[PDB]
Amino acid sequence: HDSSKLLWATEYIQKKGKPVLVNELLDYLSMKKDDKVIELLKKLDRIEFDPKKGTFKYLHSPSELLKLLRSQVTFKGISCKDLKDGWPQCDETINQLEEDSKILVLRTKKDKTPRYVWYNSGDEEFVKMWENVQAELPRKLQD
Amino acid sequence: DYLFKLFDEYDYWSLKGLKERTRQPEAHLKECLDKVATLVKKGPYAFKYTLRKEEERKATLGEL
Amino acid sequence: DDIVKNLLKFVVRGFYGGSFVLVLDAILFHSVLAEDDLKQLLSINKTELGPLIARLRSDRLISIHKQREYPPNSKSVERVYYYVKYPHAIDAIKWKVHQVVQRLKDGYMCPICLTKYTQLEAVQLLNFDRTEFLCSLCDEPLVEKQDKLNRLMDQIQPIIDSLKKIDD
Repeated sequence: HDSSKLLWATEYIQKKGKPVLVNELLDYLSMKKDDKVIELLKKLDRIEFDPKKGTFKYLHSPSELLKLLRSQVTFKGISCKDLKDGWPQCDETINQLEEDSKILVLRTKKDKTPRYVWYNSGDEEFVKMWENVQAELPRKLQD
Repeated sequence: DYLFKLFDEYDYWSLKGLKERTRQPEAHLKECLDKVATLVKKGPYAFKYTLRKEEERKATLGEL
Repeated sequence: DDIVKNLLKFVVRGFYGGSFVLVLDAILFHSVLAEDDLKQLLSINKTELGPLIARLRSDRLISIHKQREYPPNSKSVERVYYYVKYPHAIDAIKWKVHQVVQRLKDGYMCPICLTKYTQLEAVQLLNFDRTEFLCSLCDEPLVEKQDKLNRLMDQIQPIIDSLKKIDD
């Protein structure tokens, strides 16, 4: 049951609006002085561990999204909100990369105001002209 | 904090058992449990949450 | 297979939306997948993967081998092998582009009757008493692009040049 302490401490770091010493946390959070509370802060990406004494602080978006897609080259899907959390206010950058048609975005089939962003592995008249009717002998005649 | 002590006391429990204890709507109980506990929908214990310091968590709850 | 991948990306730009293009690129990243691998790889569901799979089946874009993994643990294993077939895709794209060009290369109607007439019907429908084209049964009055198709054809011309480069 070590998962809850990190969130009550971090949301407290948001409420206090300033970094809190591990001892100040352990006294305010009334815990035995321990490395695990710091280690959860060393583990958690929403909190910054400071090399000077104790200090714990709470915690380029288009480039970050492009790097995430490149790392994602093995992954065929990602979550929209998680990318936004990694790069705060990345939904707009994701939509812009979409409009550019590179990191392209996929408009929400659930709530039409939302949009998902996806990772890039990198008209019906036009489409039917590009498709029409779709055999082997005309292909050989084509070949 | 009390519900967590139940989770060490019981590896499996229900929103009904929790609502009976906490006298709160199961919907609220289901939200926080998603954070601490996870649900198993298969087996004899199906539809019951299983866990993954407790005193530190209780003091954190008291602070917040 | 870079040229084939570029032709597939051009086909994704021409045919359908971006999600299908991304699924094709994901298949391109990983060598072989069996029927469940896109679902693990993608955040889309299997039923919706099914509508997309039906759309791919409608065309010649890719190919499916249907194989069972024999080892008798329970019901064994339904593994499907999706491998792109280049010749069928080349033939279908050529037929579509040529048919599109033929369509680009390629009138009278009565309001109440909702009939339709042509030039030969014009010679028949002409009356000497008045000056007009009259309907046959109802005797009602008769009423009733290439450059724009040529510009859209400029988009078709880059694809044709890419196909020529892929051929040689």
